[PDB]
Amino acid sequence: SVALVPHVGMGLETRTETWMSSEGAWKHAQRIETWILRHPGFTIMAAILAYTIGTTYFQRVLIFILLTAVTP
Amino acid sequence: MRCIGISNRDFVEGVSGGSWVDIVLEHGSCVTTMAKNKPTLDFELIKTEAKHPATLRKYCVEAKLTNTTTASRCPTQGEPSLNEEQDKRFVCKHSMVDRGWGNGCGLFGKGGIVTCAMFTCKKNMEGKVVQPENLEYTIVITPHSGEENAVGNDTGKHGKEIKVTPQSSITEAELTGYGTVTMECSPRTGLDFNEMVLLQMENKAWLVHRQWFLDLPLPWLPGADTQGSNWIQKETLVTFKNPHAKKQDVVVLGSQEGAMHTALTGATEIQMSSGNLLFTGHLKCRLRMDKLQLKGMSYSMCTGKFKVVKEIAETQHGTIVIRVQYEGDGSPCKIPFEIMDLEKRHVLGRLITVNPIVTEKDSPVNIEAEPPFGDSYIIIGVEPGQLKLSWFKKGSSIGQMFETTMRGAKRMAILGDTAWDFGSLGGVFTSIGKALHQVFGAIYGAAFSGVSWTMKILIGVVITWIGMNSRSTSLSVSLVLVGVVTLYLGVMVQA
Amino acid sequence: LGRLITVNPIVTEKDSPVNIEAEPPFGDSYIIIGVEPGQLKLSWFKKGS
Amino acid sequence: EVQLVQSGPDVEKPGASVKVSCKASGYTFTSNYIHWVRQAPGQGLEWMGVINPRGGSTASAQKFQGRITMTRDTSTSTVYMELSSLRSDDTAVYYCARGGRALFYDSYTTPRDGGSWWFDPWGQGSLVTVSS
Amino acid sequence: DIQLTQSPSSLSASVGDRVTFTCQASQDIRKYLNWYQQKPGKAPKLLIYDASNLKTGVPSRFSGSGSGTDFTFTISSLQPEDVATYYCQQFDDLPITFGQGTRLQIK
Ligand SMILES: *[C@@H]1O[C@H](CO)[C@@H](O[C@@H]2O[C@H](CO)[C@@H](O)[C@H](O)[C@H]2NC(C)=O)[C@H](O)[C@H]1NC(C)=O
Ligand SMILES: *[C@@H]1O[C@H](CO)[C@@H](O)[C@H](O)[C@H]1NC(C)=O
Repeated sequence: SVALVPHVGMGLETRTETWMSSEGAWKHAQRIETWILRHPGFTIMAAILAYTIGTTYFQRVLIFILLTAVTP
Repeated sequence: MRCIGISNRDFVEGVSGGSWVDIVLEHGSCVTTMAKNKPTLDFELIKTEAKHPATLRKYCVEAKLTNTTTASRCPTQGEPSLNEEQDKRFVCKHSMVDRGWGNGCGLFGKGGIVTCAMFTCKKNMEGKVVQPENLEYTIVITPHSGEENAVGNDTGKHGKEIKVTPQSSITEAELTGYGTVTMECSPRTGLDFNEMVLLQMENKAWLVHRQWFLDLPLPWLPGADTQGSNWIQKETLVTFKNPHAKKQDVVVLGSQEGAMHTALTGATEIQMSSGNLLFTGHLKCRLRMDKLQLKGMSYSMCTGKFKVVKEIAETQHGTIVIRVQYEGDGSPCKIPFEIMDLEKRHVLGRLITVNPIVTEKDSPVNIEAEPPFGDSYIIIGVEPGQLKLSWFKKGSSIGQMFETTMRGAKRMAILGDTAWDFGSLGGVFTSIGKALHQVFGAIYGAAFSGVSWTMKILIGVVITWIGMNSRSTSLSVSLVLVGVVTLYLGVMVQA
Repeated sequence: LGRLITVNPIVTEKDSPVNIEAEPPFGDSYIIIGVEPGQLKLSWFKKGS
Repeated sequence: EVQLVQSGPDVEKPGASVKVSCKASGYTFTSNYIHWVRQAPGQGLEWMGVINPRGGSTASAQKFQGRITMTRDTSTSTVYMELSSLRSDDTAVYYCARGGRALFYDSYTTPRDGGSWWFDPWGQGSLVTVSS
Repeated sequence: DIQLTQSPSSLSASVGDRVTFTCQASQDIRKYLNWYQQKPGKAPKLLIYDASNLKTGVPSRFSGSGSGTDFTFTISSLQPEDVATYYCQQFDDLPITFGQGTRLQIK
């Protein structure tokens, strides 16, 4: 629906706070942290995949934080 | 005045080039200008009014269903039809269920089925557009130099309320005496309309750009409805339940007003009740100032015996105000204001009231000025040295320069290449910087945009790491330039 | 720096809304028509390239 | 001559629908728009809506949201207004004027001005009474 | 939406008088205004288009003026066939709105 495409980096800014006033950013971060906290097994699976593919340390950290962020 | 304590205020020095100074001003802040003569003016922006909009689109937010017809033919002979599928006002869907001799038909198959429902609409989004005419900016330009009632109070008639439209021009404004000021606005380089959509819900409105608003779900309808209700969508709204085998059914999806608001986060809001009352956005004046006396030179240094009636009153890095009350037989004269150092006189400050003046009699005139970063003796009397005041601006020189650098970084942020136009009289360097940052921000335009806070800072740290990996001194135009612009842009956006 | 594609435009007998077409450059431009009190300027921004 | 002719007065039931004709004469029928205007007897005038003869787009005011329909016949040079969901407030006199024409379509306002709303060509009037 | 106030609501005057009407708009309607007469229960007639112009076939005793929002209609010499209800009307922005009306009575 209009649950997503949440008009973020479109441009059009100004000096003043726009709609949610730095609450949507913390909303996004807290809900993905909450979803990680509820489902630890997928986090462990993502960590194992990060250790298997890549194998240079920076690539591992990158794809691990990405597979934590791939949730809809 | 009308500009004190409204901090993030835009000091402007220099008038050279004859008289033209380039000012970029917006609804949030205001601009205070200075010159070696031609006394200090204050440019506060107030409401924008786009007069004649035109309605382009209706989205339904809540809907209801009625008359609920359904039909199924037979197992694989016939795909079902229904006579009330003829109106597009009805929503319709084919599916396949099952049929047998229990259902009555025969041949025991997975036969098709239709369902239909009449679509009635509740309160809507009334999205409108405006051309880059039929819109006016109202600017109050107000001068300094006295007149108590309040260095604030933007309500009140001291500064003139001059309108400007793109159907207009050099913007001649008159003040009391001296203030013939000409303003040449360029409103077409402002918000860049024909990319805007004003969006009205039940009470509120928002300013969202056009491609997003066209691209949004929640059924389409064009502006020529009236006797239409021809919503060419509804796969995004009303959903059809189908259980395991048998009869399917219709379901209103409910009001999406909350989901709508969650969609239009990150967009500026706007009150729109009386035609339009458009707010936050910027514009770009060029300012010509010939036509200006100093409200009389034409006077004397005054007699003496002044009196303070107000405090020390420091505002916002240096701007300190003092309200004095002249006592005596003035026949209105000037005010011998100075900002001195200690003994063996080394007078070093600046006065931003230039040529302050007493009015007719007892009336508490007020004066703003900027001391240096430390000790200072602000003096106003003359013949029995009448009155000194001690003041200590805490400050720094280096901290002031660093805060000015942060202001310049915020101008490299939100306001675009207009902030390269925010200075004046630059000739070669300012113009070539504006053109270079024009093409540079065009390459970092759409062109890597559309990304949120988190993903911008993450793409910043990954690109600054791949710049840190240091191949063949591409690491500069990589790593340091890109890391600075990405981090100092990402932590400042989404305001 | 522009060009006028109406060349020598001319008023008719009295009040009659004469019209003029012209080509600005690819950016900022001030289209001006008045003379002695500079009567009328208009700002225009051909987006272009 | 420059002339329009409407239909005779009608009386209909509440909740029914009524159809009023507007026939043209004296000009080229696709050189002007047709516009419909009502007048309650204890009231002044009130605009109902707009049809174009050339092509056939319509629009209407917000007070008639979904209640009004406008068609035409180019061969007879005639415009039909059909008002649906009749109630007692609809008892009024109906009018159909013409507009100077943005050639293609709709109720444009920038091309000078329509030029009448609606008493140069308009006709003789259609009284419609909603009663039981 | 755009409202239009017509003033005054009713007048009485003698034959040969000069009478003026005033219409006020809540928005800028810069020239888009029309003035009409209406004889009661009759077929009515346009008087003024563009708030300043006579229609051909209208006698010269009628006139109109005004630019911004306030507009003045003027009959120079009132005549006994001019008893009618007079309307002013906006044309701009298209929720097209009439004035309320102005009735005349001959003394
Ligand atoms: C801001 O300006 C208004 C308008 O001048 C001030 O209202 C005036 O206050 C003085 C104080 O004695 C009165 O004499 C005037 O009659 C007031 N003008 C009016 C009511 O129109 C207002 O006081 C100012 N704001 C502040 C904080 O002083
Ligand atoms: C829908 O049902 C109502 C009553 O059930 C009826 O009055 C109405 O006419 C129906 N709609 C159509 C289009 O027949």
